[PDB]
Amino acid sequence: EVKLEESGGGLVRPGGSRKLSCAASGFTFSSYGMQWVRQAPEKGLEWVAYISSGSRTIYYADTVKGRFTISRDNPKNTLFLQMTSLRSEDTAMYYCATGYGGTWFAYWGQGTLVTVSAASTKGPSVFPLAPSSKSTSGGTAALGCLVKDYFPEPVTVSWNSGALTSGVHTFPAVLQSSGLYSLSSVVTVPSSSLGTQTYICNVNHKPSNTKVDKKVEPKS
Amino acid sequence: QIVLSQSPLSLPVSLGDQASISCRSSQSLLHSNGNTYLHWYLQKPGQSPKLLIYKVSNRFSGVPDRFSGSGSGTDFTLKISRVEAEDLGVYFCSQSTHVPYTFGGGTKLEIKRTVAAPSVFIFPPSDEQLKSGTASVVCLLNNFYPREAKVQWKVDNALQSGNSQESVTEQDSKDSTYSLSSTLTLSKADYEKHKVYACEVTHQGLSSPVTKSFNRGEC
Amino acid sequence: KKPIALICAELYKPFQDLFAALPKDCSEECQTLFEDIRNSESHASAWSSALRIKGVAYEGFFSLTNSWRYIPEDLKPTLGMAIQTVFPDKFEKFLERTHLHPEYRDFTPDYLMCRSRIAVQEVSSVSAVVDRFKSKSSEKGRPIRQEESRPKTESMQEDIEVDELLIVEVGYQTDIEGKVISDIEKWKGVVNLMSHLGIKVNVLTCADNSQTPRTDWWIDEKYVRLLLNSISYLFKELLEN
Ligand SMILES: O=C(O)C(=O)CC(=O)c1ccccc1
Ligand SMILES: [Mn+2]
Ligand SMILES: [Mn+2]
Repeated sequence: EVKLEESGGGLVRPGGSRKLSCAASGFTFSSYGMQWVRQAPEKGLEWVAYISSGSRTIYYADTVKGRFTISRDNPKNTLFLQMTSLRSEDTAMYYCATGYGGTWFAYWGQGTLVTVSAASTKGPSVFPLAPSSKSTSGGTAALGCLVKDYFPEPVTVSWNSGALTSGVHTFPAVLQSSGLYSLSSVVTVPSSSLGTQTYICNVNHKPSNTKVDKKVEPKS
Repeated sequence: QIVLSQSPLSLPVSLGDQASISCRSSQSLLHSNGNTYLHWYLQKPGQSPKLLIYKVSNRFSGVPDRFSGSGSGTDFTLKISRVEAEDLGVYFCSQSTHVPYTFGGGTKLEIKRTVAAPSVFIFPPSDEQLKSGTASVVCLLNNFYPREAKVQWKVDNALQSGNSQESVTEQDSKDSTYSLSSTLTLSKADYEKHKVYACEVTHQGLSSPVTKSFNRGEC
Repeated sequence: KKPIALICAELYKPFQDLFAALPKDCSEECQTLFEDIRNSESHASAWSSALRIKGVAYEGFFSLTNSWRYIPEDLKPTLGMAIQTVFPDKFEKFLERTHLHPEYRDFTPDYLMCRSRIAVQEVSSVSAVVDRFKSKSSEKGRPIRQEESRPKTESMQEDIEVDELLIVEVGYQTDIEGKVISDIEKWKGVVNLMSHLGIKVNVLTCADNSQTPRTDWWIDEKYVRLLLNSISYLFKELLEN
């Protein structure tokens, strides 16, 4: 099976530099052109760079010309992207791709996130959204967690260590003017289970090594 | 500098019906070598894009045969003969005839379902956050369809602007609804200056706009 | 004080070394030219004959260096002959677009090759020739000019091959910079035409002169010595007397 695996993403200050790699397997890498594509958060796809099999022909999107370099190491089945003079507008998921026989994107990697920002890494404050009569509909109560002011982006939220999945809605984060992110996670459960079922939202922020477990209880 | 114009921007479609998505090119995509490098992709929520159709009408190996593409020159069309639940996502066209390779803006395919009015819930700020000097009031619109909805905050019946943010989930894969959060953030001092905190929600599934409110010093 | 015929005597060995190493047709044409110099009654005759052998011999050594076939001027294909034979489906449009520049059809480069589609010669790879020209230019500072046709802003492709031409101009003259500048200016118009026909062509031009260090030429050093020991000395002795 054809597979492309990007690495090298992470957090970069504006003006800084970062080198992405993409490991290719399952096909004769050295016979095929390779590409980088990117997608800024909540936006569309944007082609970045192409490099021919023998590195003879290289193309660049105009927005990265003179800043990014695409290269490859055929004996190592590895595609590179060297990023310099990075700007906030380069924040994106970066995918490497190939046509395995053409200039279309037939195979894509899982992508790697590059965040270009001068905000400092920060774990979230986690606050309960307690169930009440103002969050009860019939035999259903809503509850949740406010996951406030974290950076950079990757945050994962679960409930009761993942046992609770039905009716969970974890909202996409919002980049705040401060440069930090915030989101909430909510879940609707039977009102009969309040007082008998414990509800804990599990908040994992790997870029800061922060893990928070917040018990959400009815407020008295 | 080929510009690819997709239409429609969003396509609600019932399960089992046909969908048709258009992609127009600002110049011809006929290459001098005789091929036309216009291709179609699907990006499911939270996944990387997937190729569906390459060079106008060649279905990529293993792609279900409900997907097909046609067209020539500057006018192209992707058809889904019979829409399934897994087809929820954003469809892109893209061209590789000219450098730079360019994408369309995306067409969001939406699964049609019956109208579902939002359940509206409100959460006052927690005591922990309040101790820290800030107050976030969260308003939740749960499990509604279609996506269009207006949400506004009033504090003591004064409309608020510049201090709230909202977020919307992707269309749910099992029940095809949306959920929406709106967060009003006040300073502690401003919060303890007012009594009634009200979320006003307008949606076509409701007989009239709903105001969900609480009084600060009440439990 | 030396008779021209006697000048050819003193350089017997240098010119016999030269004639033995050149390609056959090249060697013969140079030999005839050499007897024209020996039997030259006027000083303009000798110099003009010497100039032809400078150009013909160098081109012979360019063919040897690159393992290309030396082509006598009389057998060299024109541009129109190349479009006619390599791109016959586009020849009629090639004619219509050359109405206002009919001399394009008759442009005759030093080498008119096509990529092996397996009198236009064929070569294994055009890009390989372009790369080795670009390498020496980048490495030794040798002036080249280089132009590739390109319809609109088209990308190369990996799913189909197209026929393509390599057009190469070479030479041996003092004004190296001026040679490549005028060559690529001559061929620019046809590159632009080729772009509008959807025909892939590369044009290369380069030049050597006698002051280029012997390791840095577009021809093998061994060939540089043969020219400098023969044709170049003959030019010095023609002047002095
Ligand atoms: O000098 C060169 O580099 C030439 O390639 C010259 C050439 O084509 C030519 C053709 C006919 C008569 C004399 C020179
Ligand atoms: Mn010539
Ligand atoms: Mn020449």
